[PDB]
Amino acid sequence: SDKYYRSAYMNVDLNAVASNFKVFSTLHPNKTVMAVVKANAYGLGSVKVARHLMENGATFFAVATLDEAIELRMHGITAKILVLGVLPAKDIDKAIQHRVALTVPSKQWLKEAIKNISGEQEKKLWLHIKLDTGMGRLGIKDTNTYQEVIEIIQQYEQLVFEGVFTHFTTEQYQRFKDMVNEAIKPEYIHCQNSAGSLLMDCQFCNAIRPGISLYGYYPSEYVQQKVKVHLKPSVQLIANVVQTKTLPTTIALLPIGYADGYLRIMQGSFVNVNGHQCEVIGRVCMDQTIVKVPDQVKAGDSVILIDNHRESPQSVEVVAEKQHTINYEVLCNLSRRLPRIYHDGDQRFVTNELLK
Amino acid sequence: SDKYYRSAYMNVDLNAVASNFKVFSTLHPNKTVMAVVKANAYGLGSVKVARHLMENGATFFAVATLDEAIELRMHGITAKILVLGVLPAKDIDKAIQHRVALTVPSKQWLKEAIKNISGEQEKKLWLHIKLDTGMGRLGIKDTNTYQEVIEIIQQYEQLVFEGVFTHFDMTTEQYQRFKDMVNEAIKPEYIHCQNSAGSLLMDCQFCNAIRPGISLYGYYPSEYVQQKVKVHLKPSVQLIANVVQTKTTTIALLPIGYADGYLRIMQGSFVNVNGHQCEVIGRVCMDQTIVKVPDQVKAGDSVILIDNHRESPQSVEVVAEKQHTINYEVLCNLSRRLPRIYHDGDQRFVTNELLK
Ligand SMILES: *Cc1c(COP(=O)(O)O)cnc(C)c1O
Ligand SMILES: *Cc1c(COP(=O)(O)O)cnc(C)c1O
Repeated sequence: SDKYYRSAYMNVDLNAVASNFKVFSTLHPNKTVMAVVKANAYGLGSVKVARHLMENGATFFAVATLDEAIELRMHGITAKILVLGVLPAKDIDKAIQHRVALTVPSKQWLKEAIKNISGEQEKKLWLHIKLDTGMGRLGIKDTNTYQEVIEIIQQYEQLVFEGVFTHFTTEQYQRFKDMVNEAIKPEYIHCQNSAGSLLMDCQFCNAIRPGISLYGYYPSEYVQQKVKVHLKPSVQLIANVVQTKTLPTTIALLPIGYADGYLRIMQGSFVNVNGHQCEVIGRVCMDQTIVKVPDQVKAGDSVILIDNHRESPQSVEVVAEKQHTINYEVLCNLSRRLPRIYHDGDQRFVTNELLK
Repeated sequence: SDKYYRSAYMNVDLNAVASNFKVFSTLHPNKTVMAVVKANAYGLGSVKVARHLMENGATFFAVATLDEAIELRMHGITAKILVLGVLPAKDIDKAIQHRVALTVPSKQWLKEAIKNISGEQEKKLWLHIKLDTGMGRLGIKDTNTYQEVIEIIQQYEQLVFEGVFTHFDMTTEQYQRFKDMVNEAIKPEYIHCQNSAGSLLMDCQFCNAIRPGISLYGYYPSEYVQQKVKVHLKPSVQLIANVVQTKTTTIALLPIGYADGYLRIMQGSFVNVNGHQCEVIGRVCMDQTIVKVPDQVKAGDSVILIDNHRESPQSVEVVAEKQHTINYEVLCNLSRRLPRIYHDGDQRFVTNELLK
């Protein structure tokens, strides 16, 4: 769709994303798969990912913020959408207006949300209650308070107790069941992320929340080792040589740098130039990376910096190890400046945020 | 202008940027100040920054890529624009069509570019030749090739040899090398070698344009430059979030995380919660950050993560030290998900990429 004018880009394999989504629905054929497309689908492009997943049966998405929900709605996503973070109470009408479900983290928040609803928006307010079941970050910890909140919701016909959830293990899961069994059960009961949806069946819940594994990565090497399914990595990060120089070794200049999310710490990494592992030398610049190459490498040759294979020296996890971080952040680092080139069979289309 | 629905954002002070720009033109009254707004003006937002700079006399911008240049043209920018990186030769008509000047890094590139020009685009191709004066990076290192490239340009009425440039005891040799190469051929209209450091520290009688980048935004390229200069620079960026929930030692939850550019390494940093220095504890998550806070801290309290002062424990340089990187990268890391709230006098307007 969009044009692009620099030879540096991500390939995003939508067939891989659909195939990983199908792993989850195949393994839990009686659960709603709430696809987590927060943070711009972990760097891949939430609008195009969410649209593709809807074309592959997805009916419920989760995002981190209301902006992320609205962005989906504005681009024709009609699926159910849950915001996982805490909406500012003043913005309540906007969530009601765009048919966006919200997370209830506390009784205080719910009381404030109610006070901010005017008569202007009159559609249902869909609510999922977040229980803190030990972990200790966002959510309601006491059963009594859980009951109070349900009672407040039932007071208002505009408010819907659509769901209840938590986030992680065995003891915590038991705590979740104990809290939830102390009250009427809502339509959606969910506690599993990617790891949970791969490791545990959890028959008590009727919906799951796979995030990173939809895009083809395990949340940890333990999960990768423990669970004997196959995920398809969806991302390649590619750049073409723009100039070669001899300075007894040839070097190649790539039009990509830390402003694209190829961080300075990548210096000393190896990248893939037509089959050859080539070291990244000298400082990674804002817009340029230098690679030590064999003498036959010329301007126009493609370089794989991130490859769509788990067992690869350019894999996301190896990139994460170089960055002293986790695969999640490597992907989130990839910046707006990179066109995303979506592959769906032999169909190819491009998002380029700079020309929107 | 734009609305936003999460209490995390950047304040961008356009008055500070205009003031820093004025520092450069005051230091160099006889030089064109080619304001570098590449990489979305180092995270500030290239459109809003370039528009503001044009309103304050700026007539020439430099960007990294043609996409960045067309982005400016699409938003009313009429100034000259130079692309500093290497355009794919097949896209040459697009640069010509949009009156964007291009960098010549090599003879080979130039011949490829000329081949791709359509008989039907007949506006000028404005060219700046990049010289490699000792860095062994982008551009022409040999005087004979430089002359050969000029002579090729002279053969085509459609092409203009508009400029020649390079990029920097180390730098004394390079400067002499630049003067020597340029003196061996006809001089073009624009001669330029100085970045922010070069512009703050050197005269360069020979050049007639400068290319300040990071210092336009209020940051020194190094402590050494900060110490040696007699000017003041005004930092232009704050990074702010509000507490969304507190839990009892009181902890505070912030709606910002590593997907926003506040990377996992920020764990153990201190932030400013209404005047109190407070430690980032536990893991920094994709969308959420946990801070140890005084008992009096409540939902809604504002927190400075990056402050607009050089001598602050939340300064961009301190943040860079925590990230084991440089100030440039800290800025570049700040993701599309954060609204930019522009300040210009008492005027305030918001850019929110997700709702664009
Ligand atoms: C991010 C998130 C998920 C998804 O986690 P992954 O490890 O990426 O699968 C699930 N639930 C909540 C509440 C989240 O915030
Ligand atoms: C980025 C850049 C500059 C400006 O560098 P700063 O240190 O940010 O001033 C100057 N010239 C070229 C070619 C650049 O790429």
